[PDB]
Amino acid sequence: SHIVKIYDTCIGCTQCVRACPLDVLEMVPWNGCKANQMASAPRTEDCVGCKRCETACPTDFLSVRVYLGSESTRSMGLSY
Amino acid sequence: VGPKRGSQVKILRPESYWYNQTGKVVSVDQSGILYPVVVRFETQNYAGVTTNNFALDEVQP
Amino acid sequence: DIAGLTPCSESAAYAKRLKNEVKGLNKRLKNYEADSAPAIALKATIERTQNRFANYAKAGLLCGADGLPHLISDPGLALKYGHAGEVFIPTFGFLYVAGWIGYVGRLYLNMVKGEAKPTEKEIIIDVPAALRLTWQGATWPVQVVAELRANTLTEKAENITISPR
Amino acid sequence: GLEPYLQVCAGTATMLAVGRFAFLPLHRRDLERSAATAGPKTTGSTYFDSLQQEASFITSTNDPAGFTLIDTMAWGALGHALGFAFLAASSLQ
Amino acid sequence: AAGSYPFVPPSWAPSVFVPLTGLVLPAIAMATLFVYIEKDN
Amino acid sequence: ATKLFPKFSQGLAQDPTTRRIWFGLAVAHDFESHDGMTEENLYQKIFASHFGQLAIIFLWTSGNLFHVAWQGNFEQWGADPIHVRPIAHAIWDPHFGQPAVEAFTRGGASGPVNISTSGVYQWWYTIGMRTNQDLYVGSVFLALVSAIFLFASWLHLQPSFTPSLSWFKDAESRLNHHLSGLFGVSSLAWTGHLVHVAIPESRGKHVGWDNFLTQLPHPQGLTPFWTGNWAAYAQNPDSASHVFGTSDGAGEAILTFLGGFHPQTQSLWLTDMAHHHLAIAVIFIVAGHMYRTNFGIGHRMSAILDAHVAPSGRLGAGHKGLFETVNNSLHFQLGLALASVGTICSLVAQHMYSLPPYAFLANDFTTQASLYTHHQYIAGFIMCGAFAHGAIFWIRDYDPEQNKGNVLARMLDHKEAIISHLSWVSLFLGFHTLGLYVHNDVMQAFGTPEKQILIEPVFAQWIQAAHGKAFYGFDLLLSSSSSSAASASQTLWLPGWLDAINNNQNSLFLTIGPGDFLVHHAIALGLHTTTLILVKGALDARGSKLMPDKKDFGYSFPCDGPGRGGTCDISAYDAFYLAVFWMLNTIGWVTFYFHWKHLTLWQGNVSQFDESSTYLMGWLRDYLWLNSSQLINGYNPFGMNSLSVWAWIFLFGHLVYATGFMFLISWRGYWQELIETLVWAHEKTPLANLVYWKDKPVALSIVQARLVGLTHFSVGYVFTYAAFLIASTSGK
Amino acid sequence: RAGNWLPGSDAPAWLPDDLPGNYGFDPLGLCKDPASLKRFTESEVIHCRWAMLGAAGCLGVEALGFGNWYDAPLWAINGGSPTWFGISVPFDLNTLLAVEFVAMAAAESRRGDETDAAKRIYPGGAFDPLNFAKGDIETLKLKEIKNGRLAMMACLGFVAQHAATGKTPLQALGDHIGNPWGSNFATNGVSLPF
Ligand code: CLA
Ligand code: CLA
Ligand code: CLA
Ligand code: CLA
Ligand SMILES: CC1=C[C@H](O)CC(C)(C)[C@H]1/C=C/C(C)=C/C=C/C(C)=C/C=C/C=C(C)/C=C/C=C(C)/C=C/C1=C(C)C[C@H](O)CC1(C)C
Ligand SMILES: CC1=C[C@H](O)CC(C)(C)[C@H]1/C=C/C(C)=C/C=C/C(C)=C/C=C/C=C(C)/C=C/C=C(C)/C=C/C1=C(C)C[C@H](O)CC1(C)C
Ligand SMILES: CC1=C(/C=C/C(C)=C\C=C\C(C)=C/C=C/C=C(C)\C=C\C=C(C)\C=C\C2=C(C)C[C@@H](O)CC2(C)C)C(C)(C)CCC1
Ligand SMILES: CC1=C(/C=C/C(C)=C/C=C/C(C)=C/C=C/C=C(C)/C=C/C=C(C)/C=C/C2=C(C)CCCC2(C)C)C(C)(C)CCC1
Ligand SMILES: CC1=C(/C=C/C(C)=C\C=C\C(C)=C\C=C\C=C(C)\C=C\C=C(C)/C=C/C2=C(C)CCCC2(C)C)C(C)(C)CCC1
Ligand SMILES: CCCCCCCCCCCCO[C@@H]1O[C@H](CO)[C@@H](O[C@H]2O[C@H](CO)[C@@H](O)[C@H](O)[C@H]2O)[C@H](O)[C@H]1O
Ligand code: SF4
Ligand SMILES: [Ca+2]
Repeated sequence: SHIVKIYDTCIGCTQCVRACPLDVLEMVPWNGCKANQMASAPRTEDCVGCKRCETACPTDFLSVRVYLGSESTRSMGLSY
Repeated sequence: VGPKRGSQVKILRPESYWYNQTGKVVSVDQSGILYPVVVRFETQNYAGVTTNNFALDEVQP
Repeated sequence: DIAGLTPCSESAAYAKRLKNEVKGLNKRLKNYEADSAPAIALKATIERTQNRFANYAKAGLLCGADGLPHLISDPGLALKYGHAGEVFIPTFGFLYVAGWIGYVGRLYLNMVKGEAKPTEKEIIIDVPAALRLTWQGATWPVQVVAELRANTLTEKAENITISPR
Repeated sequence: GLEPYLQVCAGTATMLAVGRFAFLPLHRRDLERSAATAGPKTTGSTYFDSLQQEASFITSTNDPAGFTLIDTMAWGALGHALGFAFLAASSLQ
Repeated sequence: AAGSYPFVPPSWAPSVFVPLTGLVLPAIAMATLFVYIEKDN
Repeated sequence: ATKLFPKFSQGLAQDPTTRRIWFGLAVAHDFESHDGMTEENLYQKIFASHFGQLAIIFLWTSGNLFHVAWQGNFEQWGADPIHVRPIAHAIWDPHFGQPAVEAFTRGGASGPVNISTSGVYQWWYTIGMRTNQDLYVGSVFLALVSAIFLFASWLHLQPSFTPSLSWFKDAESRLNHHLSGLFGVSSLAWTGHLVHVAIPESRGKHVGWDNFLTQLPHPQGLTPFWTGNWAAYAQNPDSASHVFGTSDGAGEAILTFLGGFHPQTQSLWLTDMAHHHLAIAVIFIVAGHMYRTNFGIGHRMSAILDAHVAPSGRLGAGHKGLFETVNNSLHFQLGLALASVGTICSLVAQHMYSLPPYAFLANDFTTQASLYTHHQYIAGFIMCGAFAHGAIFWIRDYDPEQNKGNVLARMLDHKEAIISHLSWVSLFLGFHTLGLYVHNDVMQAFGTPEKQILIEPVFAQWIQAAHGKAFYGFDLLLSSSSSSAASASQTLWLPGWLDAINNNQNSLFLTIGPGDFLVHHAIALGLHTTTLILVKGALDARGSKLMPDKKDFGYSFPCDGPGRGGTCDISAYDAFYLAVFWMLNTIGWVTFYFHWKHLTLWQGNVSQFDESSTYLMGWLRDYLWLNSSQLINGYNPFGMNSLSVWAWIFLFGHLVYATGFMFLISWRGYWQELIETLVWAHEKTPLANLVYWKDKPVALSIVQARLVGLTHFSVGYVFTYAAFLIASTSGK
Repeated sequence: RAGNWLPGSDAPAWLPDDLPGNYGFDPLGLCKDPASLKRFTESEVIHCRWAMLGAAGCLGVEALGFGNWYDAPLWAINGGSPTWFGISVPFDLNTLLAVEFVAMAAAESRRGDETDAAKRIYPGGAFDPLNFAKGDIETLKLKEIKNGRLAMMACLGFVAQHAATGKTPLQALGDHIGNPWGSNFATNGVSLPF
């Protein structure tokens, strides 16, 4: 399964969440941003590695990072 | 707290597209927000974003 | 002389290359009436050839057994033996225009930088100011050096963004 | 006379003598700073890697100034290549 | 086992080695590996 | 469920797709990544793997000797090496038709055979081999050596014989032993073969294992060596009337410095080759006694590296803190090794065409051409690996805090300077080198050859005159006898070097014209560009404005997504992948220049190259098109000849090359969706639905297809050229 | 200091004022590093002393009348004998080379081994028998360094003139005095390009 990590450089925009195609990210409460929100990645077992969230991360570099690793039927998105 | 609104500060963040480059301080959240200094840039990163919230230590007037 | 390169004036192959090349055009002139534009043209090509195949030798162009003029690059060889017109002298000529073009370009770039929206004066070029900076590059070498001996030609290393190592 | 003995003997003698009283102290000083200061100690421990570990017979010479057997086989080796480069050079070249 | 060198191959060696190496040998290797590659864990 | 194929990678082992089978073969010799890998275990595994490669090399060599002896014409070729064609092996093709069986019977045989272009014959003759027994004995010997190394791979992997990491990190000693024993005692040992077997055999006198302990290599014996009168071994050299393998013109010298080449063999003299190995052996042994071991006298490498810091501080901390960097990084060392081996692999090709080191090597044009091209290409692949492993070092094993201010860390500091300056040189070479080819082509098309620009390579001609080339008329150094260098060597190799260099029937310093000037600058463009691609990837291996966390993403990763415009081919694996193409392009130009310069030399039409090469059109019609006339006619509607295999391979190369394009032009997606439709059809098809796949069929990985297409592309470029280089040189 | 290499210039602060012979000449800043400055200073005096001996010997062998500086190691090649002041010395290049090696191998190592960085360039003692240092040594040191910089340059001149003019130092001098404008580096062929 791919590894998704949310760094402290998160602004709680929720854009990466509204971008995940397989419900892998969610918005949990935090205190280091004025939006009092920090995206978490509860179900990285459904991550396909599309990296759509990164294309939706507006912070310098990338607060959300998808490290493509092991590949499974879900990770490879195989309906076979 | 933070560089005066409108002040141009040299970005010190290493992984910043605007490193060694200057930008105007749009605002500085006076709370305990990790990165409070909002800095705007005429140039835009590869993504297309032209702004970013940098920490007080990441900015040098 | 130089590297076994005989002067084209003393190059027999160079002479044959003339004889055979003008014969190949004096055989295409026969299949045409004496006054036809086809023939006026082939006679100009024969005259132009006979002038070039002589302007070259008169310039002391050393050529090998092939009979094709060769050029000398070494400044010492080119200068010492009067072969400066080839490569040597031409070298500076390009360098002057090259630096002229580059200097004028940077002059304009650094003027539009600052000016309002500098990005919209690169697409819709300001032809007036672009025409006031072209001649300024005539004495570019004088101005470029004055900038080296004043530390203004380059930028400080602590103001240029660099990729993470 | 002028047989191989003259050339080989002279070379060996000169190098050994120059390396027993002249460069011997510099040789020792260079060995120390090199192996103790900038260079550290090798063969930390474990395994039959004691082969890389220093021997002992080399560090057993009553010879004053500590001219070890390796030093005698060192300067002498340099000397046996001068005796044979001088004789050989006169042979032809 | 004749002349000088006693290991000079017979004239029929090519008519055996070439067929075996390229048809028989490979089949065994491919089949054996196939089973290992698909071997369950 | 989980499979066992990828034992090292449990992720691949648990992979439900077919990618597990493909990657399992790739990530196989990357132990550093294997599940549960310790540094010591890694070194022990690599050390044993080395033995395995050494077993293959000796087993490979033994096979060549065996087939040359069992199915060859060595004795016949040795009798007439300028008429008989060396036979590599026999063609037992159960598919050959009768005309194929007839046409491939050549070089004196009773069945279809393959002539050899490896040049083993010329080499084995020069070294003393004369009969088929010599080959059989050698093959058995090398086969035994291969068996020994194979046992050693097992022995050094079984507890109590597995070297500790400390032994693997014992550099001072390893270098000392290799330089004195592996390099030196193996050169003096070779002089011992030459002086005792090769030289006597070349003078017609069997000194084999039966009489070597009783045959004096020199008439005087070891007396001159002991008495110091070493000169006695350099008296009575073989006369020009000497015939290799015959006492005719034979002399008595064992070690000399004649220089040049033997008249009949047209190859370096054996005595001069004996004294060379003796001289180099002495240097290697003395050089071996340098680093410190377990006695005392010696140099600690760390001290030398740390003591070399420029006092002006221009190089920062200099080489201080670099010993650990090299000793604790197996990619840094491998890169240096590949760089050194690669460069020397090229020296072998550039010094073996000019100075044939084997008897009757020059005579065999096809061998010469196929040997230059072999090494020059192998060298190029090795060089790509050098930079490749260097980039891996930057990411997998570089500590930015330990290397702080050292020459290695102050390189990334000016990484842009190095990369950008390599860009300017490449553009300058490219814009001009090509512009003066199109300009000449235009003049050729407009029938104005005189107008074409032909710059003279004066700088190279002077280096040639310095060595003694007189054609140019510059009278410089050796060219001027009244000189110091010329007079000094006049009593040694000089008398010969000139005779040989001033003979135009060989390849010692061949006359260069303006055609060579353009191609030489084109070769430079390839060297600089290929370098720029690899250097850029190495410097940006773990850093870049687009991907500042490249080190976190490893070395081989497809892309970072369509984000930031495009991250396609952003991994430092893709600087290698791309550099390979430029490497093939560069070597292509060099091996095409060799072949044409020499085909024109051998056909006697040197003016052909001296003129057609100036313009590019000449390179295609006069070289590729003209020479391809025979190869393509290997099999025509009227019959077939012995060049049929090369014609078939020539086309085969094009096929593999074109197939490589699909994997590079097309990308993973159209194929994936297509595979989905295929999966559906099979599951629905009756009588076929019964049989099913154990592994889910998936399209080739993004990086995988890059290497698969590149392997097809490379294989083509090699087979297509190997066919030309051999069938055009042999056809004449 | 001792003066200014370029009347008007300043700085060379890296070069201390006490340094015997400080005229300020260090354009390429080769003495900035203190360590390098120490070695360069000691080497200069060592070079000066050797240079002064060489220049005197090069002119002496010619002035007294026994040959020239260049044609002196000719005997070892031509196949003759050594000759000091005419007196044939009974040695051969081989024995001379060996005598020199051991002699220099000991004296030079002895000087280098001494670690004072003030007595490694100015040992005095046995090296100052007449004890001339007493009473004032700085001026003598300046004369030693100044006369030596003259000798180091001269020794280069002899080699250069022999390389181009192909004449002995004393003979070349006479040639210049003879026709000054017509016997210079310029009228020689190698010095100037045109
Ligand atoms: C771009 C690189 C380059 C290269 C590869 C060369 C190469 C060469 N140059 Mg040269 N040169 C260059 C740049 C270069 N030059 C530049 C930029 C200048 C302007 C300052 C000169 C000015 C120059 C002169 C005046 C002369 C050469 C000469 C030569 C040739 C012999 C001189 C020598 O030994 O070294 C290279 C020398 C230099 C780079 C400049 C120093 C001038 C040389 C040392 C004087 C030698 C004179 C003597 C006749 C040379 C003997 C050559 C031999 C065949 C007899 C040689 C093939 C000589 C020649 O062959 O012309 C007749 C010579 O006279 N060059
Ligand atoms: C003011 C215009 C300008 C100037 C001064 C330069 C200057 C330079 N360029 Mg560059 N370049 C330019 C435009 C310019 N470039 C443009 C428009 C492109 C896109 C095609 C490039 C693409 C380019 C590349 C790929 C590279 C350079 C490189 C370089 C450096 C190597 C020197 C050289 O040989 O030039 C090289 C110039 C070129 C290769 C192409 C540009 C040539 C154009 C015709 C000149 C620009 C004229 C401009 C339109 C005039 C504007 C006038 C104004 C009134 C409108 C150099 C400092 C090299 C480098 O980075 O060195 C490390 C290099 O790799 N340039
Ligand atoms: C005298 C002592 C000695 C000797 C002879 C060797 C020899 C060797 N060691 Mg070794 N080693 C030693 C001591 C020694 N070692 C010690 C004390 C240590 C402890 C630190 C080590 C630790 C060590 C390690 C960790 C490894 C080796 C390895 C090797 C092998 C290198 C592979 C190779 O093929 O090189 C052969 C190279 C040459 C014979 C000479 C090079 C000449 C160049 C390459 C080309 C010359 C060609 C010539 C000009 C023309 C040829 C024409 C024709 C014949 C084709 C090699 C045979 C490696 C190995 O195991 O490989 C199996 C390796 O992993 N050694
Ligand atoms: C015939 C095919 C071909 C050609 C001609 C080139 C040419 C080039 N490649 Mg390249 N390459 C190729 C195939 C090719 N490649 C393939 C198949 C691959 C594998 C994917 C690569 C991968 C590759 C990499 C990784 C790199 C290159 C680089 C380069 C450049 C090297 C620097 C140079 O020489 O500048 C010389 C410039 C020229 C020769 C251009 C000539 C001047 C032009 C044509 C005239 C101007 C236009 C003209 C007036 C009219 C045309 C336009 C008009 C219609 C408007 C060069 C231009 C390097 C690079 O980018 O440079 C920094 C580099 O990094 N290549
Ligand atoms: C200051 C500066 C600063 C900046 O920074 C840079 C710059 C400018 C570069 C610098 C400069 C420097 C310099 C000038 C140097 C010089 C050197 C020299 C010349 C030496 C000599 C040196 C020289 C010398 C020693 C000499 C020696 C000699 C001798 C021993 C002896 C000889 C001889 C004689 C008697 C005679 C006889 O018959 C022979 C003989 C025997 C042979
Ligand atoms: C220690 C002691 C102690 C005690 O107590 C005391 C005492 C004894 C006193 C002391 C000692 C001391 C000493 C030894 C000294 C030495 C000196 C010298 C020799 C110098 C030279 C010195 C020398 C020198 C300068 C040199 C110079 C030269 C010159 C200028 C020039 C020349 C020339 C030339 C180029 C060329 C021309 O054509 C000629 C001429 C012109 C001629
Ligand atoms: C004599 C000569 C040649 C000799 C060449 C030789 C021996 C050495 C050449 C060194 C060369 C050509 C260049 C070294 C350049 C190094 C540096 C640091 C110079 C960089 C130039 C810069 C930064 C200037 C850029 C410009 C500025 C700032 C403004 C405008 O001027 C435009 C521009 C871009 C030019 C040969 C090849 C024989 C052939 C015959 C002419
Ligand atoms: C005890 C003592 C002493 C001393 C003595 C002696 C006598 C010493 C010496 C010793 C020695 C005596 C040493 C030596 C060493 C050497 C070596 C150990 C080696 C040798 C050889 C060589 C090195 C050679 C090599 C080679 C060869 C083999 C061949 C050819 C080439 C060559 C030559 C290179 C005295 C008396 C003072 C006193 C006190 C006591
Ligand atoms: C086979 C072959 C090959 C290979 C080779 C190799 C890789 C190795 C070998 C090796 C060898 C096979 C060697 C030999 C050896 C022998 C010996 C080595 C013996 C000797 C004897 C004696 C009697 C001597 C002794 C001694 C010494 C040792 C020291 C000093 C002293 C003395 C002199 C006493 C080739 C490929 C080329 C080809 C052909 C085939
Ligand atoms: C025609 C003859 C030409 C000259 C031939 C001789 C060349 C010069 C000698 C080369 C070998 C030098 O060998 C050695 O060098 C080192 C380096 O300074 C000297 O070392 C000496 O000075 C260094 C300076 O840092 C000190 O650290 C060291 O303690 C001291 O002994 C030795 O005293 C000398 O024995
Ligand atoms: S097209 Fe392929 S290589 Fe390019 S960014 Fe998308 S997934 Fe990556
Ligand atoms: Ca034999």
